[PDB]
Amino acid sequence: TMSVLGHYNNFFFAAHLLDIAMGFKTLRTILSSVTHNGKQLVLTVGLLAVVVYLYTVVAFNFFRKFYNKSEDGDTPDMKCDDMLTCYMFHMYVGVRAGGGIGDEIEDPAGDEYEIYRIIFDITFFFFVIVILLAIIQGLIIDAFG
Amino acid sequence: AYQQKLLNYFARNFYNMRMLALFVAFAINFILLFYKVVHYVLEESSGYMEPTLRILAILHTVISFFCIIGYYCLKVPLVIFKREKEVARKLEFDGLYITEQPSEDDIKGQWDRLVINTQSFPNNYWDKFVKRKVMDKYGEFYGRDRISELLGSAVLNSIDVKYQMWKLGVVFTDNSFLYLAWYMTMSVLGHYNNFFFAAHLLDIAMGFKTLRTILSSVTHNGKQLVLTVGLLAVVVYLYTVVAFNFFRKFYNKSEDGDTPDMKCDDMLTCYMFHMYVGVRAGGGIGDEIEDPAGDEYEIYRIIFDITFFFFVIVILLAIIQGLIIDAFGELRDQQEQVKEDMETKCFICGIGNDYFDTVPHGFETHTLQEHNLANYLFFLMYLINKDETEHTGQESYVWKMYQERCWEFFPAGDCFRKQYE
Amino acid sequence: ELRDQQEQVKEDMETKCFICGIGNDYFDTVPHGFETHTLQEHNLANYL
Amino acid sequence: MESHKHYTQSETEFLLSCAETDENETLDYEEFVKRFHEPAKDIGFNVAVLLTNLSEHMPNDTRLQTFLELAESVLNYFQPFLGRIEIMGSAKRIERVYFEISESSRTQWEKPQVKESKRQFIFDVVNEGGEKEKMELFVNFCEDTIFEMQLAAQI
Ligand SMILES: [Zn+2]
Ligand SMILES: [Zn+2]
Repeated sequence: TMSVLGHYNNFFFAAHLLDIAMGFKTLRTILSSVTHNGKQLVLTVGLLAVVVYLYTVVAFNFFRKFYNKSEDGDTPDMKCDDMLTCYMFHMYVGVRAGGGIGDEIEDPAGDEYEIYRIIFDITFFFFVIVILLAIIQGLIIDAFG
Repeated sequence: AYQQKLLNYFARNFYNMRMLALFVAFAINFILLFYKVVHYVLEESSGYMEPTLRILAILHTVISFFCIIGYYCLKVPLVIFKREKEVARKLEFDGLYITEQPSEDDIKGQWDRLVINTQSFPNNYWDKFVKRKVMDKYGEFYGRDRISELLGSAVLNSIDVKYQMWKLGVVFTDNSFLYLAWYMTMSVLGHYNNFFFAAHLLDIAMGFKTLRTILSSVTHNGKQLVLTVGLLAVVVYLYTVVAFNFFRKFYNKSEDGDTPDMKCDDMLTCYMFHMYVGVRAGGGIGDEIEDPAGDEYEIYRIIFDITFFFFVIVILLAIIQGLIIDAFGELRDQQEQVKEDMETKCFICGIGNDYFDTVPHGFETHTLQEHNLANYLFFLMYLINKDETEHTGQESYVWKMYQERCWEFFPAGDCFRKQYE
Repeated sequence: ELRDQQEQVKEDMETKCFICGIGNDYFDTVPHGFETHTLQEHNLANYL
Repeated sequence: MESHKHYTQSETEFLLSCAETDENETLDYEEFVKRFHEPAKDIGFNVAVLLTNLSEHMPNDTRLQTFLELAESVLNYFQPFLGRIEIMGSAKRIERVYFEISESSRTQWEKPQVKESKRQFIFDVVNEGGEKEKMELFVNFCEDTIFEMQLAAQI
């Protein structure tokens, strides 16, 4: 039917190439090494997303004005008092962030709240780096084993 | 009849509503994401947001109340069955407070000194025998003084209260009870403040048990893990010690030095800055540094800190991935040896999957019949069912063995075709 | 490897005393004979 | 009963004349058998244990095998209901002992929390434990399990 949809639309026609996943059987062992434990894997990553979800719950309720995509505040300050798009932005900045959830922070001026937010979020990016990585490498290399 | 009826009901209808408390927590988190800053709640086309919000919030607190009632109905008697069994046999086989007098560890145990004064003690091991037996066996030779050392809406203040007060003190020693009770108090704090109300969701950590294996894979080695990470923090601490004492002016958050230069001659906030970047830097402790202008100190600082970020990348990562993936491997080890030893050696057998395949499908039947794990249990029921008069001399014999708890009736596991074949 | 070391330690302690070096096999045909075998038959510090 | 086909019709009518033939001709299930048949169930159970341990003691006896297999529906009935265990109770051969399992106690065992704590206890023992405190703690788990089934029975 993908081949048929190419006769209707020859642009998703090139999307056939999931057949090599049942193609050369070493690649099928690769995908099986993915998927044979993949029940635990996927349910684990969903649990991980719930962890990050609850983290962004925790990483809002005192920290409500600070972090902005804005041009210093001249452009309107992009801290999210919506809960949902805070999750979206928080999750996104914990997924494709790099240096945890500290990159998009006000540098530490030194409020009593600010020692808290600095140590808070550097340890919580650290705990991300603990949990989600340990999921990935442990689950996959043990699947290979 | 209301109370006892609901006791029997929360007995018979408990884990269903435990899963319902799970689902209601999910329903909490689905909606607890529509806030807008004075704080209020946004409205969408479902015109019942705040009513059913408040309803299901206080109702989930009510569900927590329901499950703590059902848990008081739940394995609390098995808890005290273990406890009273333990204490009564450490009076029976031991007599701990008679002469032995255990140390200050486990005043869980030493807590049970004065419950032996309470004459209602061995209820939930059905074993009122133990009191007068210890009195006869241990108490006579050490004296009638020791016998006195151990003997000595309407109905509210006319019963054995200190027995029950002792019992509740034992109840508070529990971990799962404290877990669900703290969960309940979170539900209470939601009635006081329905904003940390959504923080219930650590209960899924003892929820679906695969997640509990995940958290156990965290925590079973977690002693070494946490002490290691503390050691790591000390390593970084001492590194920032080393990474100050020549390098004292260089690295600044400042706007080139027009804004005041942010290098830290405090030792403490130098640690804070260093540690912070290390745990949220990415590239290392080189990102926030001057350009390698080429001082003799500067070759030193460049090579210094690029290798020391490198050594961070060695040590802290190797901690993380080695500890966690080896924890996963240990989790594998446990259950694979389980599935080994189940397929080889029954506990009453303990010989192997070897003799009973020389009997072809004799290991199948050997498992199912020869040691048939719960049937020896069912015989223990049968002993507890029958009476020693009613017993056979074989039954009363092994019962007398059970009075000794000497287990020798149980063989090497050599079965009926092992005596002859 | 650090795991390997101590797991083989806890293997060979539960099987073969150094003066014994036979296994956890004959001395369970004597039921709780391996317990006593460890504690008495080779009783490590007593040869010391 | 003839729709069930399970009885010879002579014995169906032996049961019919046996039952009540009363109030028109009607009959109760329980009050005709139960108060006597369940004791007789225990009796023929003991017979089944008796012939069973005749076989188990003394095998390979086509006389006994024939006498056994003619009785066989009883054996098939009580096959969960029999208790059967093995020991060495000072007779110093390897000594099997057969007895009664209350099936109500297995409906108590039918509780899956028993099964889960049971498998957990399996994991506990295979995880670690002294081989001499092994069956000791096993029996202790059994004792807790017995009391647990008392608890589940009184609900
Ligand atoms: Zn055996
Ligand atoms: Zn030896």
